[PDB]
Amino acid sequence: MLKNLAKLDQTEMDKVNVDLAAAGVAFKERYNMPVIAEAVEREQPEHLRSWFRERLIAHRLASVNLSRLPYEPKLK
Repeated sequence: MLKNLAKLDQTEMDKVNVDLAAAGVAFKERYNMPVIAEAVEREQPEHLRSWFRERLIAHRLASVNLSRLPYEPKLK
């Protein structure tokens, strides 16, 4: 009548990709992780935030380490 397999769970396909990129460290300690990555996942992986909440990441973006958009003087 109005149904079909696959309700909605493809977003992971894009996450399963970046999943190899970062593990949720460089992104943002999140919980103030030490100079380790195996602890970032063992504790609380950032990605998991979207990899798990993918259902509706919402907000998005963070910037904790990278840090962009300085305070240039502009205008010579």
